[PDB]
Amino acid sequence: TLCGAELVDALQFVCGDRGFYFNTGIVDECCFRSCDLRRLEMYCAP
Amino acid sequence: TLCGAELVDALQFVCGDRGFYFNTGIVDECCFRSCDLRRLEMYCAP
Amino acid sequence: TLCGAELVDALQFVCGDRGFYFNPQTGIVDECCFRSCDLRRLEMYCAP
Amino acid sequence: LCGAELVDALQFVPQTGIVDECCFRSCDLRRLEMYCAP
Amino acid sequence: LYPGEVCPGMDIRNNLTRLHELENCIEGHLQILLMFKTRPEDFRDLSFPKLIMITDYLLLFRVYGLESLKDLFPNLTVIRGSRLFFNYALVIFEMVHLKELGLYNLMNITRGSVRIEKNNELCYLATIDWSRILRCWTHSHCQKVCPTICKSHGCTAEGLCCHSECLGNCSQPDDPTKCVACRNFYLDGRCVETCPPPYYHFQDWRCVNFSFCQDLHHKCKNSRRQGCHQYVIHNNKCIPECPSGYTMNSSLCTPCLGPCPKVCHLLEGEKTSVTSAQELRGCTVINGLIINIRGGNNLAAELEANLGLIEEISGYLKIRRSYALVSLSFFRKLRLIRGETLEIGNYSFYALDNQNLRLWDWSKHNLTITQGCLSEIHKMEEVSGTKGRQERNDNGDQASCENELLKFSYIRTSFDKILLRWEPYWPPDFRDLLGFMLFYKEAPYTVVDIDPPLRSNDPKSQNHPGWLMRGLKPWTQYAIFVKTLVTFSDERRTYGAKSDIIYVQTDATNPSVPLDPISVSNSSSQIILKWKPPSDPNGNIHYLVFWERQAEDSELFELDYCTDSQILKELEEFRKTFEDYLHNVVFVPFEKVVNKESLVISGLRHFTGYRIELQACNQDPEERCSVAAYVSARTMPEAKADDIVGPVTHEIFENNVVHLMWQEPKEPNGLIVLYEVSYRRYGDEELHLCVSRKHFALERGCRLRGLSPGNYSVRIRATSLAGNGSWTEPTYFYVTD
Amino acid sequence: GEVCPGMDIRNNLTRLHELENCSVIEGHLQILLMFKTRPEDFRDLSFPKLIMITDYLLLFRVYGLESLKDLFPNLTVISRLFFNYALVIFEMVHLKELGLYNLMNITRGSVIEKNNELCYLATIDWSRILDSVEDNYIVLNKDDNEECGDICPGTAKGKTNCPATVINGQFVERCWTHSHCQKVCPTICKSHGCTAEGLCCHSECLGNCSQPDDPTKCVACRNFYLDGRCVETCPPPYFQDWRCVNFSFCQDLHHKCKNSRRQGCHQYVIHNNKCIPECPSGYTMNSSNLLCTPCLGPCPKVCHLLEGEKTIDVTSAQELRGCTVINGLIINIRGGNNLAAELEANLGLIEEISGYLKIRRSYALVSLSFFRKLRLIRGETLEIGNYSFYALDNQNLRQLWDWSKHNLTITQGKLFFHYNPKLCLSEIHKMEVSGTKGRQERNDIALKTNGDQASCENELLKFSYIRTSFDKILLRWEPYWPPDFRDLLGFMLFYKEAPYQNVTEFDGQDACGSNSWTVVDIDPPLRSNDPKSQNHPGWLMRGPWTQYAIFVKTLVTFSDERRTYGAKSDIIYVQTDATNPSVPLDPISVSNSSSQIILKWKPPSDPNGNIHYLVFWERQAEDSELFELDYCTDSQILKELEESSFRKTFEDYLHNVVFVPFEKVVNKESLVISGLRHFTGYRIELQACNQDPEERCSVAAYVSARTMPEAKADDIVGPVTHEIFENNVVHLMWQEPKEPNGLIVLYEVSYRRYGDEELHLCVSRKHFALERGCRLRGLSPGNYSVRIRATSLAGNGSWTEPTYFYVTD
Repeated sequence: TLCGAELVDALQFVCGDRGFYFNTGIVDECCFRSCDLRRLEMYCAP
Repeated sequence: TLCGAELVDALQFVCGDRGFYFNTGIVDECCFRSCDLRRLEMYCAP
Repeated sequence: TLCGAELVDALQFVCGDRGFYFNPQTGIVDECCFRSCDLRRLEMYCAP
Repeated sequence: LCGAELVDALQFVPQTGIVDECCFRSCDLRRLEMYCAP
Repeated sequence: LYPGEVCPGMDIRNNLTRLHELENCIEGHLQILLMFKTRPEDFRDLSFPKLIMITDYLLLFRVYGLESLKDLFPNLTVIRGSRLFFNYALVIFEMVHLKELGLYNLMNITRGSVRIEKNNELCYLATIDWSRILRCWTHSHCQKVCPTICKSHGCTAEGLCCHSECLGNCSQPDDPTKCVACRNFYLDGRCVETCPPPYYHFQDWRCVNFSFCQDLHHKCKNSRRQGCHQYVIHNNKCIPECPSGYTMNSSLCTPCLGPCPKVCHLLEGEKTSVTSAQELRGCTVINGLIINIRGGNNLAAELEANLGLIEEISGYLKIRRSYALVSLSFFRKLRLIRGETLEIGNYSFYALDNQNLRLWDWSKHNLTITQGCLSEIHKMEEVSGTKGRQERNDNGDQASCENELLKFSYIRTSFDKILLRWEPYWPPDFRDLLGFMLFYKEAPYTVVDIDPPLRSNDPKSQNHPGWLMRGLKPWTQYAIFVKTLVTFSDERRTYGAKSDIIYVQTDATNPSVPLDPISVSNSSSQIILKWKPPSDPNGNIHYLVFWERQAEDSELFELDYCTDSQILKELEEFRKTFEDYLHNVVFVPFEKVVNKESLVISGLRHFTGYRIELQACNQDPEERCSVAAYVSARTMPEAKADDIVGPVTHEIFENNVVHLMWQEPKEPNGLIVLYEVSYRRYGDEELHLCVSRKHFALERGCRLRGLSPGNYSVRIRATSLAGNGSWTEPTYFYVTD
Repeated sequence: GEVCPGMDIRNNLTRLHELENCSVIEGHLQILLMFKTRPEDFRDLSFPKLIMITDYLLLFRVYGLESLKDLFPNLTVISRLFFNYALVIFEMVHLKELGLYNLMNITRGSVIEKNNELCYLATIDWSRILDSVEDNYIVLNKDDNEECGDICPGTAKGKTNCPATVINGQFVERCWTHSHCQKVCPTICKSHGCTAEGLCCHSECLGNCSQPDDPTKCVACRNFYLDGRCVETCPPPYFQDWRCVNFSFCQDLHHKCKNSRRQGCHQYVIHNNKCIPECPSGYTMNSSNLLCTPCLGPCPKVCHLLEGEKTIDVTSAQELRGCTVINGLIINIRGGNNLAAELEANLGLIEEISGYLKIRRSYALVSLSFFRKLRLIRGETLEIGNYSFYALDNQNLRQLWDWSKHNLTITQGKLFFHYNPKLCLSEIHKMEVSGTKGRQERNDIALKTNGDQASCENELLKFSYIRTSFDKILLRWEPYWPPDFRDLLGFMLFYKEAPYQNVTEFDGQDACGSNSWTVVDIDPPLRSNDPKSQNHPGWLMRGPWTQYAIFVKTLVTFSDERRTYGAKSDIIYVQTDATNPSVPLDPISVSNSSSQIILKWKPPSDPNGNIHYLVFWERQAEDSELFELDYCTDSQILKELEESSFRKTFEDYLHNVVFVPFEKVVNKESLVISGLRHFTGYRIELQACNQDPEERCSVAAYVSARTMPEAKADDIVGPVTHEIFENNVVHLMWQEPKEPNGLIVLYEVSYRRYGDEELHLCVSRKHFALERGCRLRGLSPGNYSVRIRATSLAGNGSWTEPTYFYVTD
């Protein structure tokens, strides 16, 4: 599982120049339970 | 209604020179519930 | 020399409403059983 | 031998670049590893 | 004034391409997120000088490169915070490059707080104070702490305070139009107090005529896919939504004929942020509630303004891990939980691990339940009524407990100890008494366990049980009561007895020294001594001050300068089962200042030291005055003390000898130490000589020898501790060849 | 005498007269409720016949009596106990002394409560009369508050007429009633001193005796006693203990209750050479010679309790003892004392419990496995809620039945685990082999309150690196990140100096801050994204040859839906390397002859561990001036965990809002050094050298010794040569001693004229050298006899032969 300050790095590994998409909780799917690649890449801007 | 040694302090007053009867006990009888003179007479030697 | 009960009774009589603080035998009971006592010490043996 | 043992621990894990840190904060072994790694 | 244009709030993440939208403009917040793939260079050619006022909060997170927000927001003034970010109106986080703030024009935070943390580059945290906002900003800026004489209005460079309706700052003081920020509200060209009727209130800061919200209403009516809000007029206020009890005719909030409570069917049916209490503020029917307020911060009071309007919750209430709670009284207007949903184990009410919950004062409360200290549990069991319909399966200090009103045969309180005596409530079998427990704590607005006294028969003297409470402030009032402990019986009800809570204020003692005294010499004959009302005096309360003259130093007159033990104890007491079981077998000058903290001591010399004693006194026949504090002060010296009157006398002798005599000052600055004699030949330079007190006394003046022939002029100056006196009149003489 | 079956006595005194004729009680002896009778009624009655109590002796609220000296002057030794104590003397009003001087041994049981006038209570050393004083506890009484003038016999006269013993660090004289004294002292000839008169007692005979070697002279017996003397085991022909009785003795004992119907006496039988009250499990009786035998009728020993529940607060167990089955149990023992060795001694024979087990407020014991062969709880009777097992307020439990081998079965009922503060939840999940996981209902556990001070940590850390080369030790271990890397809030390093490998989790703790354990807190280390390198957290000791022990704990804040359990590391022993020695502890060298110096020293305890000693000797030069002088808190833990949870929640909140020349001797500390001059000083250097490849000495201690001189070595041999001149000048020359004691300093010359007195002169070394002898001037004419004696630093020599010289008139 990735929790906390991993995520800011973790999400960048899946987001990059694309930025991050906007307009339960994320830590739930990341910290509480194992988070795969798909949920990480979904948060980035399409 | 008595306590401890006081229980026998008046019980001998209940008994006197009559002696003591020999040969849910008294804990259930003279410790939680009120103990009155009539029932303390039973423990005294008839 | 005075016993513990008599010493406590005397100090209570002197104090009045201050009550009693028994003093653990190294306190007032030891000194009374060995030497004399006065009214200028009981301020430390009073009931707090 | 106090300072001796001090230097010992240091090397295993003394100027103003670390004396100020040791005075300002408490003792740490990560301290003695990060100021010896470079 | 407001020299700019409004803009609804936004968040920007991608790069430094969209932030340029803020050159010209907020109705909300500015978020600068996820600014990770840029460098200090992109930020360094950007600025926003127009921003003067933002409403709710300001957030910058995951921004790499920017060294400081200096020149980002060079003119922004105040945040109100109609909305807040988790109790906070300002958050900047994970700034690997931000080094200093640069928000120097910041003045006020109306509501909420500020959260800045976890920046391995940010500094200057200790040089900023949050007391003024809800010392400096940078190496280039400093905090503009306006004086309290300006209150919250603001101050100018000369120190003049801003207008009353001005808030924080003002483009021109005492001008509601020229206000940088309005104190309460804003009209088109003038800050105003309370929105003259036509311009109803808008987000507690603006005065807007019908057009603003009306437009907003039309936007919402034409919007079928955006969550905008239909603002309505009522109570001279344009509001996002009318409160409970008022309805819409769609033609102003009008009172409803029938009862129309305001329901709140929140999503997911289950909700755990003062932000959340901010949405559900004004609800009456929560159509779906938790308390997990952590931290220990006193917040329910503000939540009292949010939950003081709720009536019925359509789901279970759980008070879980509520480490910060103090009460449940803030459900002032809640009436009856709706039997719509419960919890596991059917705990429609679920209390768990609270930490400061000192419940409702049910002497007046009539809250009802539909589904779902023990004292209060029994209070709920009978008064609230969790009995009968439900079966059984329904540890700490204080915890108001139950029993049966008792009393106290004797109370005594003089300084710090309280003697308490009472009638021994012997239970129907007074062996049931495990021991009395005396309860007592501080009551500005503690147990002891007493073994049962050795009961003696007859109604004669028994030496009734009692105790001495050992802790009081010599003026604070305290609450004390006793509740017993009777052993439970199989077929005999025995709760025991409790005493009614009694309030006791111990008598005052001698006060203590006042706090922070200064002895500033406000004049050559006056010294203002100031202090503060101390908290240590432990009693009621004038202040008594003496001042004494102090002589000068003698050396100056002659110097020449020219955890288990508790359970072991409670379990050992053999004294309760050995005997019991074997029973089954045996029987088969001075001044006083009142309500003020300043005193102008007068009758003082110009350059004489004063040692001042000060203390407090809680009464005026025998003084119980506080401890004495001694300070030292010196009044302002006067130059006229060291002056010398008249010319200087001299005698001439043929052998280049000049005798000089002058008058000593009568009342110098304490004491004169020496004199300076300056002489200059006609057309030549100057020469100086020092004559000490010993030198003057021995020589009866001053002797000048070796003087060259010709004309000479001489002057005399006297030297004192404070300084030097005025120069004497020049004297001319001649030296023969 | 006769073996009178046990009896009870009350307010009247006439019944006491039945004890005159019997020497042994076949049961228990009680004297109580002696309310309105006076001391004159008791002082005239004595019972020296009684020798034996088999069950229990008790006196309670007897008014008028003063002591048991006259009552039982020969009660020698006390099977079915009263509560925990053989002599239970409770709530005495006029009694003052114990008086059971003959009562010598109670191997099973102990002995005073609320007797406001009974003194001489703690003066008896109970370690020998009773097996374990752990059951004995003196409480509120007269002697509870020290107000007794405990004057033992002979102490007034200053004679040690009675033995004195040491306990709790104090060695004082002991006595029973200030006229007699102890009956328990030597055991195996430990303290004794005088006992009866002046001699110790051997092992087989217990306290007090007139002669050790002779068992007959030993009044007491430790293990067994033949009829006449003690025996190491009871001979074939010839008791319940301490004694031997012939086969018919037990036959007579059995026949006594065979023909007499008394409720309280006991069919004494024989088994295993013993006169045991009852046969063991699987043994029955068929009359004959009354020897217990087995049979093909195997039946368990069943206790049939009248009270229903033998509420266990040690005789409860003892009445239950011997029973392989109990037909009815609750345990409420307190005090914190480990009586459990007794309990298994009694309950270990229990193999079945018809009723249920309840364990409430228990504080004394530490482990539950003392029900060694329980194997079954029938639970015919159960507690409210139908609990076959009940555990509550259990403030000292640490370990339940170790289900590794145990195979308990529960016939019916449930279990109850509530307020188990020091109980491991792993143990609770371990009981679910018992077959109690399924059945009808499930009400067994109170979750939160089980494991409050103690716990059950599951994860162990593989400790990696340790360095103890000096008086300091570095510790490096594996770094562990929980599923949430925040959830580990640090590491709780625990360590304490462990002399022996008997260390457990707690090892006691003091509430006054005097905790045995040493605790430090290590903040979690920084981490990197790549798992290739992790900066392993470490620590270092604050100050070696003793043994040291380390075990690591974590610190994790619990969460409702998180499986967080923390981490642990086992206890591990490490010791340092060699250190410098200390100086030989205060040596001294004294010259033991004219040519020898004996040196002695001590082993310095400053270094502790493996120990040679080096001894340097060096001459000291003589003084120069002698050659020239002329001689003639949880309150903050709750906080910290709350703010830690708050920090994690705030961060995840912000994410959810942002996302999407010497001699040496070994071990011996004395030496003799020879080959020394008679009157010189030798300085000796001591080096204690705790290492022998390069031997590591310490700093040195400097001593010295000067050998004893020999005065006769200063004697001058032969007469004194003399010359005479005509000017009344007489010159004398002699011989310098070859080996003077240090240095000769002067000579004494004595001369006397014929028929006249004597005269003396001193010639210093400077005077002797300057004059090359000694010249006397102005001597009167006549004959003179002269002798010369030498003198050195050590002393004086001997006179030379007389010399006669004449001066012409």
